[PDB]
This record gives sequence, C-alpha cells and structure tokens, in this order.
Amino acid sequence: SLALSLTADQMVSALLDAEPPILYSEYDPFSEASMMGLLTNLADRELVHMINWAKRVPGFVDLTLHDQVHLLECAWLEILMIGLVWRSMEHPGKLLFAPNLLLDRNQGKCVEGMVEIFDMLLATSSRFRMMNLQGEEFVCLKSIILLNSGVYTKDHIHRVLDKITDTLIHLMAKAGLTLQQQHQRLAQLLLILSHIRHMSNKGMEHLYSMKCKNVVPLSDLLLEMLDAHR
Amino acid sequence: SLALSLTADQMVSALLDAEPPILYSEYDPTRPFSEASMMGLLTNLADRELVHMINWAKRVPGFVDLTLHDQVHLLECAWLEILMIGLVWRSMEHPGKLLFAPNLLLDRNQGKCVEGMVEIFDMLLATSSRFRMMNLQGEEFVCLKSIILLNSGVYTFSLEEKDHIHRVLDKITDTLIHLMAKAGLTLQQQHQRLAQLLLILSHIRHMSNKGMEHLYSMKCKNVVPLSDLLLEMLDAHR
Amino acid sequence: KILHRLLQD
Amino acid sequence: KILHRLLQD
Ligand SMILES: Cc1cc(O)ccc1C1=CS(=O)(=O)C=C1c1ccc(O)cc1C
Ligand SMILES: Cc1cc(O)ccc1C1=CS(=O)(=O)C=C1c1ccc(O)cc1C
Repeated sequence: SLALSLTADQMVSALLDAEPPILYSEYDPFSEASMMGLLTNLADRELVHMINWAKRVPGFVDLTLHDQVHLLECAWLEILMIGLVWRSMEHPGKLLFAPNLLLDRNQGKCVEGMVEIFDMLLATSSRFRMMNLQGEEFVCLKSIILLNSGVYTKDHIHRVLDKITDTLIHLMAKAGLTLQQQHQRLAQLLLILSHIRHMSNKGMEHLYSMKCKNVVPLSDLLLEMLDAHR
Repeated sequence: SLALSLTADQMVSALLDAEPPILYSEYDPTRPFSEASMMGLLTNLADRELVHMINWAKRVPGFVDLTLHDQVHLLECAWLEILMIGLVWRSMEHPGKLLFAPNLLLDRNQGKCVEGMVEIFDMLLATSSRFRMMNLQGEEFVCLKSIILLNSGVYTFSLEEKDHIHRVLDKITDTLIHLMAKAGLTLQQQHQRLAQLLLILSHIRHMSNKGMEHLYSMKCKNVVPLSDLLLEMLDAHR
Repeated sequence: KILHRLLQD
Repeated sequence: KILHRLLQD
C-alpha cells in the first residue's frame, strides 16, 4: 500500500492533483421544475467526476470493488456538499453550484423543502470562512469523509485515516501554529463533519421526497445512489 | 465563566460527578416480548432517561451560561445523540448486546422486531464494538458526550453567540489531549486518537438521524403511544 | 412545553 | 449497477 509510504507533503500534492474540475450548468427566472432540472443535471455530472476522483485518493484503490461501492454510496452526498460549500466560500450568503449558477437562499425557496438545507449549507460556508479553511485542509477533509462515513457498517481504512490526521497536523505545523492550537483546530475541523453528515441525511430525505413527487425524473445513477440508503 | 477557569483535571471531575444514573426497566421476562410491549418498554425507559439528561445538561460546564432558547436548541438537536452514546457506552462490556438497562439486555435478533429498528441496532452495536476496540475510557466518554451537546446544534444558530460555545469546545479538546498525555501516548498518538474519537461523532449523528426518522414512523403508526416529552423532542426535527 | 419546565424546574 | 462500470474504467 503506497498510501502509507507517502510523506504528508506527497499526500497533500496527491490529493490536490486529484481535485475534480468545476463544471458549468446549462445556460439560461426559475420555477421549481427548471431549478431542480439544472441541479439534477449538474449533480449527476459532478457524480461522474467524483467517482473518478475517488480512484485517485491514496489507499482507495487498495480496497476491494464493493467496499469502494459502500464508501461511495454512503458518502456521495457529503462529498458533493462539502465541495459546494468550499467553492461558495468567497461568495458569502450565496452558493456557487456553478460559475454560471450562483444562488442565494431567497432563490432556494423555489423548490419545496430545499431552503432548510441551503441555510445549513450556507452556515457551513460561513464556518469555513471564519476558520479560514485552506485548500490543503479541505482536500484532507473530503477524503476523510470518503473513508470514514461508511466504515462502521477495515483496519486498512483506519490505517489511511490516521495518515491524513498526520497530514493535517503537518500542514498546521507549517502554518506556525502552536501544539495547543493544532489539536484545537484539528478538533474544530473534524466536528464540521458531524454537521455535513447531518446535512447529507436531511438532503437524502429531500431527494427521496422529489422522487415520489416526480417533478424531475432523476438520473439512474443518482437513483442508484439514493436508493442505496435503504 | 468558571468553565473557562477549570483545569482539565477539574473538567473531568465536574463531568464525572455530573453523570446520570443507570435506570431500570419495568421488564418482565416471564412473558415473551412482542412489538408494542418492547416499544412500550423502550419508550418508558428513554423518557425517564431524558429527564435525567436535561438535568445532566445543566451541570455541563458552560451550558448554564447560555440563554434558555439555546439550551433548548442544543438539547432539541442532541438529545437522541446523547441517549444513543450513553446506551453504547454502558453496552461496552457486552459484545453483541445492547444494555438498555441492567435487567434489559438485548441482541440484534430481539431487536429484529419493532420494524426497521434492527438496522439501527446493528449501527449501535458496531459503535460499541468500536469503543471496545479503542478501549474507550470514562474520562473520554464524558468529554465526547459534552462535545455532542454543545456541537450538534451550534451550526443552526448579533450578540457573540458561539464564540463562547466554541471556546468551551476548545477546552474540552485540551482536556482530551491532557488525558491521552497521561495515558503515556506520544504527541502523534494523541492527535490520532483525538481524530478517531471525533470521527465517531459523525456516525453517532448518522444513527440519530435514522433513529429520529424511525421514531417519527412509530406513532403515525400508532403502536404504543409516546411520552409527551419525546413527542416534543421529536417535533423539533421539523 | 415540557422541556421548558425541566430546564428551570 | 452504474457505479460498478464507472469504478472499473
Ligand atoms: C444533490 C442534488 C441532486 C439533485 O438532483 C438536486 C439537487 C441536489 C442538491 C440539493 S442541495 O442539498 O440543495 C444541493 C444539491 C446539489 C446539487 C447539485 C450539485 O452539483 C451539488 C449539490 C450538493
Ligand atoms: C430513543 C428511543 C425512544 C423510544 O421512544 C423508543 C425507542 C428508542 C430507541 C430506539 S433505538 O434507536 O433502537 C434506541 C432507543 C433508545 C431507547 C431507550 C433508551 O434509553 C435509549 C435509546 C437510545
């Protein structure tokens, strides 16, 4: 397993180099069917890139095929959310779904029951801004989500999770933080994952509500990921 | 604030002495369990545990220093998380079993009843198996449970709200590190264990959400009717 | 409100 | 499932 033999600097560079591209939404006031239409198309395309990104996460390739499936099925919405939150960081009060799709919570109300998650998403972004979350920390958290979210449903996964913790502390040691400041912010970072988990679960509930209402015929891939949560 | 004045040793002591008691169930093993009976026992048990938890929360350092509609908010968000991590903790020395009460020890085949709870049971067991694997300490448990109380609802919040909450959360972090440092753990081992412990909270949040949805299912299902307090906490997920 | 009594009671 | 095919290429 090469993931464990990597220095934390190599781990950082490896994660950075695996970062998926920022996709665009299709171009051109929204209803609830049109807004959901854009988001569904975008989310489905982001999924494809995420799955290929996961194969480039150090140690994920070492897992068996259906263990990779389990972790991706459990954490796909979390990963999509923390991604949305990260690129929306420099746009306070707004969520940057795409460079040509920047929305505020007032526009989030067009879709029923979406405004709750938006505020939670916006609150997560404001927290990242407050902590001045760095890109190297973000990619560490995202891969942590990928490995941790479904691991409790294994030693090698905990093996890799420890090295990312070492990678995090290493990064924060580079930024001139004292020992105390290092496990404090480390704790702060990891506690965010509890909220992201909460958003995902409430987000999962909202999409299943959109399936049984059938306004947008969800993607078969998106349906497979959604039906996986039961 | 005196919670910020507490040494990490004083932090543990305050948390240890504030622990709730292990309540007993009205369980009668003379009869084989059903669904309404089992659900009735658990509901009765959880409700009485809620009362103690509410009084436990008031003793958590820093919690008393907040307004009502904040304590209310934190408890509304974290109550099931706290009930679950408490259950998991007292079930630690019983592999493949959940100790709801000293006289109510259940495995995953009796939990296979009540419809859709057996999945949650397996998750509760997997967490207990994880605590056993890490050999979780009581000093670490009381910290984690206090972290859950203050953290789970802080993100759903003018007058400097959370700077005090996050600051108490920062000292509980220092307390955990203290604890590991005395256990003989190296600095690298301290950070790692700190991470492993806090990642559990993510899974605990997940169980709570699933459990929350499962409880909402149960009395539109109209089996054994809930305590009025549980229904209050349950309608906070809206 | 029960959890509204137990907090100050 | 679709996830299968995407993880194999
Ligand atoms: C996942 C999803 C699927 C769908 O079909 C409709 C909407 C959402 C969605 C709901 S939300 O939670 O508001 C954010 C997203 C979202 C959408 C597109 C993205 O590229 C990323 C995200 C995180
Ligand atoms: C919370 C709950 C409420 C209810 O009315 C019926 C059942 C449960 C429950 C279902 S579960 O998630 O299997 C575990 C519990 C549970 C029960 C009693 C406890 O003292 C603690 C817990 C955590």
